[PDB]
Amino acid sequence: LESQYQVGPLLGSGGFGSVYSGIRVSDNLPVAIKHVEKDRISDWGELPNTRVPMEVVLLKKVSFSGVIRLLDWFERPDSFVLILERPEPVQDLFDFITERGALQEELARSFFWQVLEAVRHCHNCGVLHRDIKDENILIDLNRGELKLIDFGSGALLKDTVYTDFDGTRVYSPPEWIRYHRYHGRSAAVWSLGILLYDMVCGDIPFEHDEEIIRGQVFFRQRVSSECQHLIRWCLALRPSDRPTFEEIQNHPWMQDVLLPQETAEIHLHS
Ligand SMILES: Cn1c(-c2ccc(N3CCNCC3)cc2)cc2c(C#N)ccnc21
Repeated sequence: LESQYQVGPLLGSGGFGSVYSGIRVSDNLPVAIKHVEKDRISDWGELPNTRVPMEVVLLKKVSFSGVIRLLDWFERPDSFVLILERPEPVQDLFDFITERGALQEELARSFFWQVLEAVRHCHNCGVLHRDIKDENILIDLNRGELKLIDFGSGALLKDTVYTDFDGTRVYSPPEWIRYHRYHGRSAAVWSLGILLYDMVCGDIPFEHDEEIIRGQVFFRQRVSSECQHLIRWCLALRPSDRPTFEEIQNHPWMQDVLLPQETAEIHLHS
């Protein structure tokens, strides 16, 4: 039903589908209208009632402003339509880093803290995101709040071992590159290590499988000794040597984070 929603500009497209700017005309709330062709769907879950894309299962399990909320969804002959909340104004973290380069550690601390608190929510809901990166993080520029997006690559969190992966290869851990095996939490800490390096250096540290396997971090920007330690810790080659969400948020570099609105007034011109 596109009598219930008003379609706007095509915000973007790619491996996740095609997302449009939209408005729910009942109350004029800004929304996002995601389209997914059924033939391009990798993983199918099913609601407790019918066969849906696994993204719908995961979204309802985690649907809080750290994770984007799934509002409604429709089934078409050959596509699925998702209705997601849309902040206003927004800029995804990838564009934000492209325009401003390496971020101040106070800003990265706030951004990195919220993502930690955001994926902590996903795991508590039984959801593993499997594609943590700056492209999949939105910045609510008025409130200073980051929202996680794109659950089209995730899975139900499980304590056993994974053997499939349809996420971003430069963010995948070395155990996946060599053995095509990983555990969700430890692989998530690795990608969080890539994400933290990306924020403080302006670009990701690895581009080829050889560097992922070697696990040697070179810093191309001035980074505090504390932030380097936490980054290298998250990027430890053996998964069991990596920190836990608790060990990360107790780290010296993660102390005295700004509140989200504080972050917007100082760093986002709010
Ligand atoms: C999936 N998605 C994107 C989005 C995806 C990709 C891009 N970009 C691709 C990389 N180049 C910059 C543009 C920008 C926004 C925005 C949203 C929103 C919102 N509000 C809600 C749900 N889902 C979204």
